[PDB]
Amino acid sequence: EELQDDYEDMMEENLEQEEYEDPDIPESQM
Amino acid sequence: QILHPSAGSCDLVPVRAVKEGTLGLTPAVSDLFAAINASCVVWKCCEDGTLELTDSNTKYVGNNISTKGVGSDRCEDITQNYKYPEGSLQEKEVLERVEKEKMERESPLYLLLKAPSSLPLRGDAQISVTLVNHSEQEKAVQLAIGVQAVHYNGVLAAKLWRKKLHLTLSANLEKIITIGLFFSNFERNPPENTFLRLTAMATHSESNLSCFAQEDIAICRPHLAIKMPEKAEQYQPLTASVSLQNSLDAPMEDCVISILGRGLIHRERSYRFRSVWPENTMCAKFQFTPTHVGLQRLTVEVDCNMFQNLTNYKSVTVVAPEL
Amino acid sequence: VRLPALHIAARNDDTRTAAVLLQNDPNPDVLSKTGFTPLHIAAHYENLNVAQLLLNRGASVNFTPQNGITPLHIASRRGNVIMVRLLLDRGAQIETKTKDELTPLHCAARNGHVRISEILLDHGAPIQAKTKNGLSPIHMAAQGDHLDCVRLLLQYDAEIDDITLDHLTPLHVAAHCGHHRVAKVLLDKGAKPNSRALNGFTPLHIACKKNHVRVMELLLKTGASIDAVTESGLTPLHVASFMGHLPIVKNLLQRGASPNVSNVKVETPLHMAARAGHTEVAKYLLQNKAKVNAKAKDDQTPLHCAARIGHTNMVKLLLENNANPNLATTAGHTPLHIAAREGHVETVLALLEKEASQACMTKKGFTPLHVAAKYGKVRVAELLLERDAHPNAAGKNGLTPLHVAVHHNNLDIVKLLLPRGGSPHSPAWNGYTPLHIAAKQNQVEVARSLLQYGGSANAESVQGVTPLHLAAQEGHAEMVALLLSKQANGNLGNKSGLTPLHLVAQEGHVPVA
Repeated sequence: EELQDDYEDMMEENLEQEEYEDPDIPESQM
Repeated sequence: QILHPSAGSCDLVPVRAVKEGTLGLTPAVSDLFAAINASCVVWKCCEDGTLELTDSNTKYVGNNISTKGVGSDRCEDITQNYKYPEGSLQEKEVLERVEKEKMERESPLYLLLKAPSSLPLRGDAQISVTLVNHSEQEKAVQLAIGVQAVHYNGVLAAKLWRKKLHLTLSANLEKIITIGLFFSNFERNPPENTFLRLTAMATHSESNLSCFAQEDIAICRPHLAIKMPEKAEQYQPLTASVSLQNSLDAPMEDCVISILGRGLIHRERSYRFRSVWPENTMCAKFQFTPTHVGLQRLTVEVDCNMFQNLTNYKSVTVVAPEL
Repeated sequence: VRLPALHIAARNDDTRTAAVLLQNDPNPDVLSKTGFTPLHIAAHYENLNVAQLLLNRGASVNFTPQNGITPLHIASRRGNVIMVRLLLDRGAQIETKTKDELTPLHCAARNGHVRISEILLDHGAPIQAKTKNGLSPIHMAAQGDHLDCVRLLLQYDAEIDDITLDHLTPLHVAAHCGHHRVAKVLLDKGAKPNSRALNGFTPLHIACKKNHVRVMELLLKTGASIDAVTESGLTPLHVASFMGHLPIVKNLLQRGASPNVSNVKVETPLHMAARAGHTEVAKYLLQNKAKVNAKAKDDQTPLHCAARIGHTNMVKLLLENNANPNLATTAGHTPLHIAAREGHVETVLALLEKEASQACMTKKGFTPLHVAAKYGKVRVAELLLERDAHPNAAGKNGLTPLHVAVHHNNLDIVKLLLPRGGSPHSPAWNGYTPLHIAAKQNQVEVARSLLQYGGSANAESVQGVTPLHLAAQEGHAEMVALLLSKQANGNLGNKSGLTPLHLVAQEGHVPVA
């Protein structure tokens, strides 16, 4: 607690690299 | 969190709990959820006294949940923080879960009403009623149109206009009826700060069911245009011109204009300007010296015999003098 | 596995620790395992003081990791207005793209930061910049239900009908996500209501697909075509009836959408509501105009489509209104034939209660009992034989249900047909009995059942061939011994005089000889 953010995995999760990407353009082919 | 007083005691409800329908987290989640998710059922009160159910258009609740934007005078919509999109899978899941919790704890005619979003003050607008006959026989339809003044909290203020039409719809034929909604037709002037409830009701023969639609119409007042430089120097005189166009059917009399704003004007200064005849324009100029550095706002209020407390604002950034 | 000390100081806005570290190690652009400088962390948490310290000690304001996420990108994504300002004054580039070609304006508009978007636009950010999928910032604003961001971008002359690589306009995205407020703003600002996607989908089609009724009403109010078709001929009622969205179907039919429309596959909205199983959508379709006996490709009715999936209550609903079970396809398959193929006992029972004729035969000559015997449906065959089914029905070829049960090796059907009347002495066109087929295919257990119910091992084909001839020719020693114990004549010859030993000689099976 209060020190988890000092680690590389937690900081990578915090920075949220997936929100700087184009996720997809879904079409849902019927 | 949402402050929700209960007639008493107050409750702090997270917005996410309302969005997800987490009834049970705090005692007021149920009421806030019902505030933006309830369904409307319209009953017709016949003169015989019997209460008939009506085929009514869907009245959506919890619309355009708005708050002031950050770093601007713009309007930010935060409805997505309170509600899933209508008809989506997530909204369906939330609704079915709420229904399950509450349950465990405990036609040939179509009407389409087209109305403008606002009616100009002492002004004119057109409304359209589309009736579609789906029966194989022609229908003798009584179409009733009503206009009522309603307060902000849904209390009925005054009955303004009623209109009865008698139409014959051919079989499998759509009919568009255009009706003019005129202020001069109103039996009385709407009370101040009220809204217009426009209702349509179609009844044919002895089907014992009436098509119904309703629309809330706002009363639109003349625009108060404020002209002022975007930036202003502190301790230097600044001129703001204010214009109003009289778009009513009567002269504007007993005209008072007030200007205020924290950081530009000490308290408020009220002035009288001349009477404005219809289709003419007011153009008043005010000089004041901004004395506080920062992002300030000038508020202008115009009073007359036709309308009162007509308020507009404009923001000016007051900068420090050059060194 | 811990961050570098400068990253930790940047996260906590600790300027004293950062000053000590930079006095010791003069590099402010120290890299973590992910490749992010401490300026990235400061921009993420909007730690202004440590950011100014790092920039005064020479931190790269335009640092680009392998993924291309500059500190300006992070500040715009997080909503850090003050950090965006500070980075811009120190020389942050406005057009830099990430690995997926996202500008800082893309990150601001995707998260709906109006102030940041206006600041970036006032500094010259490209409003028409595109990602790898062709998404402009207005697409990202419309996807996130960011009404004010859409309004601001439209005010800055963003293209209201810009298309992605999938030919999606912002109206298409608003219809897909169900954001009727964004759709209202776009349509009141002049967006085209009938824009076509790659598959010819209008925004109305997408609204009717996803049960977004408010977007549907908003589109129809602003002149969207209610009868628009896709490349496949799909009307919005075809999409709504297939997906089962009853409010959409009811609203479309109330407004006057034609319910008897067809697509390439000459399918109608009732066909797609039968093939998907939505009984309430189909019920509402039939209250309005709908041809319950309408025909598609291969002469298929909605009863055919409902019987294939086995949805029983739709079959009862369709049958109760006007559907005729005796209608057949081009291949001759009535709904009883389709239901017997898939073993739908409840559908078969419901069809039979509504006067489905078992005497109907396909082009091949198959009754519904034949189809059950071919596909091993013993529950369907039991139900058919219970209510007026002839066990020895045959077509031009003379094949009985016992013939097709033996040919497909369905012991349970054979053991069910024999006590009820399936005759072992039924000849085909070539004179073959059901025991002829079993003896050739080495179905010993079927042959024992056939022999127990009076099968004759000396029954002859049109050329004098007995089941012993076929068993010996195919080299089935156990079958031959079984037949020889049931009065089979081993010396009997065919029309050419060939004995079973002759046929053994032709193929060469020592154990049979």
